[PDB]
Amino acid sequence: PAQTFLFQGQPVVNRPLSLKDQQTFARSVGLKWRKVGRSLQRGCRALRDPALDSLAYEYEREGLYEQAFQLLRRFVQAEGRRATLQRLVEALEENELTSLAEDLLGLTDPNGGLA
Ligand SMILES: *[C@@H]1O[C@H](CO)[C@@H](O)[C@H](O)[C@H]1NC(C)=O
Repeated sequence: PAQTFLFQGQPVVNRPLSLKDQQTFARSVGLKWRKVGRSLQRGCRALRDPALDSLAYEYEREGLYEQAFQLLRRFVQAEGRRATLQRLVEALEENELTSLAEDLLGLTDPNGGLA
Protein backbone atom coordinates (compact mmCIF):
# COMPACT_ATOMS: atom_id res chain seq x y z
CA PRO A 1 0.00 0.00 0.00
CA ALA A 2 1.02 3.61 -0.59
CA GLN A 3 2.22 5.73 2.32
CA THR A 4 0.01 8.66 1.23
CA PHE A 5 -3.03 9.30 -0.91
CA LEU A 6 -5.09 12.17 -2.29
CA PHE A 7 -8.41 12.99 -0.60
CA GLN A 8 -10.47 16.00 -1.74
CA GLY A 9 -7.37 17.25 -3.51
CA GLN A 10 -5.50 17.15 -0.19
CA PRO A 11 -2.51 14.87 0.52
CA VAL A 12 -3.13 12.61 3.51
CA VAL A 13 -1.11 9.90 5.23
CA ASN A 14 -2.16 6.27 4.79
CA ARG A 15 -1.92 3.56 7.43
CA PRO A 16 -3.51 0.26 8.47
CA LEU A 17 -6.93 0.80 10.02
CA SER A 18 -6.74 1.68 13.71
CA LEU A 19 -8.97 0.77 16.63
CA LYS A 20 -10.11 4.40 16.62
CA ASP A 21 -11.04 4.15 12.95
CA GLN A 22 -13.13 1.06 13.71
CA GLN A 23 -14.91 2.61 16.68
CA THR A 24 -15.66 5.82 14.80
CA PHE A 25 -16.97 3.86 11.83
CA ALA A 26 -19.16 1.65 14.05
CA ARG A 27 -20.58 4.70 15.90
CA SER A 28 -21.63 6.36 12.62
CA VAL A 29 -22.60 4.17 9.67
CA GLY A 30 -25.70 2.31 10.89
CA LEU A 31 -27.45 0.38 8.13
CA LYS A 32 -24.97 1.78 5.61
CA TRP A 33 -22.43 -0.81 6.85
CA ARG A 34 -23.84 -3.11 4.16
CA LYS A 35 -23.22 -0.61 1.33
CA VAL A 36 -19.70 0.01 2.62
CA GLY A 37 -19.21 -3.75 2.68
CA ARG A 38 -20.35 -3.96 -0.94
CA SER A 39 -17.66 -1.43 -1.85
CA LEU A 40 -15.02 -3.34 0.11
CA GLN A 41 -16.04 -6.68 -1.52
CA ARG A 42 -14.48 -5.51 -4.77
CA GLY A 43 -10.92 -5.62 -3.44
CA CYS A 44 -11.39 -8.11 -0.59
CA ARG A 45 -12.29 -11.67 -1.60
CA ALA A 46 -13.06 -12.56 2.00
CA LEU A 47 -15.95 -10.09 2.09
CA ARG A 48 -17.61 -11.43 -1.09
CA ASP A 49 -20.98 -13.12 -0.78
CA PRO A 50 -22.02 -14.82 1.39
CA ALA A 51 -19.63 -13.21 3.90
CA LEU A 52 -21.87 -10.20 4.53
CA ASP A 53 -24.83 -12.53 5.13
CA SER A 54 -22.70 -14.57 7.52
CA LEU A 55 -21.82 -11.38 9.41
CA ALA A 56 -25.50 -10.45 9.53
CA TYR A 57 -26.50 -13.93 10.78
CA GLU A 58 -23.87 -13.82 13.52
CA TYR A 59 -24.26 -10.19 14.63
CA GLU A 60 -27.58 -8.65 13.52
CA ARG A 61 -29.13 -9.57 16.88
CA GLU A 62 -26.24 -7.81 18.64
CA GLY A 63 -27.19 -4.51 17.02
CA LEU A 64 -26.20 -2.03 14.35
CA TYR A 65 -23.07 -0.78 16.12
CA GLU A 66 -21.70 -4.29 16.51
CA GLN A 67 -22.45 -5.30 12.92
CA ALA A 68 -20.47 -2.34 11.60
CA PHE A 69 -17.58 -3.05 13.96
CA GLN A 70 -17.50 -6.70 12.88
CA LEU A 71 -17.39 -5.73 9.19
CA LEU A 72 -14.10 -3.94 9.75
CA ARG A 73 -12.79 -6.74 11.99
CA ARG A 74 -13.35 -9.22 9.15
CA PHE A 75 -11.67 -6.83 6.69
CA VAL A 76 -8.59 -6.55 8.92
CA GLN A 77 -8.58 -10.31 9.61
CA ALA A 78 -8.53 -11.03 5.86
CA GLU A 79 -6.20 -8.30 4.60
CA GLY A 80 -3.98 -7.50 7.57
CA ARG A 81 -1.96 -4.34 7.11
CA ARG A 82 -3.40 -3.97 3.60
CA ALA A 83 -6.76 -3.15 5.25
CA THR A 84 -5.96 0.56 5.12
CA LEU A 85 -7.45 3.93 5.87
CA GLN A 86 -7.28 4.67 2.13
CA ARG A 87 -9.51 1.71 1.23
CA LEU A 88 -12.06 2.57 3.90
CA VAL A 89 -12.10 6.29 3.00
CA GLU A 90 -12.64 5.46 -0.67
CA ALA A 91 -15.58 3.23 0.27
CA LEU A 92 -17.02 5.98 2.48
CA GLU A 93 -16.74 8.60 -0.28
CA GLU A 94 -18.52 6.25 -2.70
CA ASN A 95 -21.35 5.87 -0.19
CA GLU A 96 -21.98 9.54 0.64
CA LEU A 97 -20.19 9.45 4.00
CA THR A 98 -17.60 12.16 3.38
CA SER A 99 -17.95 13.75 6.83
CA LEU A 100 -17.11 10.40 8.41
CA ALA A 101 -14.12 10.02 6.06
CA GLU A 102 -12.93 13.49 7.12
CA ASP A 103 -13.31 12.46 10.77
CA LEU A 104 -11.06 9.44 10.26
CA LEU A 105 -8.50 11.58 8.40
CA GLY A 106 -8.43 14.22 11.15
CA LEU A 107 -9.71 16.85 8.69
CA THR A 108 -12.97 17.60 10.51
CA ASP A 109 -13.21 20.86 12.39
CA PRO A 110 -14.34 19.72 15.87
CA ASN A 111 -16.34 22.95 16.22
CA GLY A 112 -17.85 22.92 12.72
CA GLY A 113 -21.33 22.13 11.48
CA LEU A 114 -23.29 19.16 12.79
CA ALA A 115 -23.17 16.10 10.53
C1 LIG B 1 -25.99 -9.41 -1.01
O1 LIG B 1 -26.67 -9.59 -2.27
C2 LIG B 1 -27.27 -10.88 -2.45
C3 LIG B 1 -27.87 -10.89 -3.84
O2 LIG B 1 -28.95 -9.97 -3.93
C4 LIG B 1 -28.30 -11.14 -1.35
O3 LIG B 1 -28.85 -12.44 -1.50
C5 LIG B 1 -27.63 -11.01 0.01
O4 LIG B 1 -28.59 -11.19 1.05
C6 LIG B 1 -26.96 -9.64 0.15
N1 LIG B 1 -26.29 -9.54 1.44
C7 LIG B 1 -26.46 -8.51 2.28
C8 LIG B 1 -27.40 -7.44 1.81
O5 LIG B 1 -25.89 -8.46 3.36
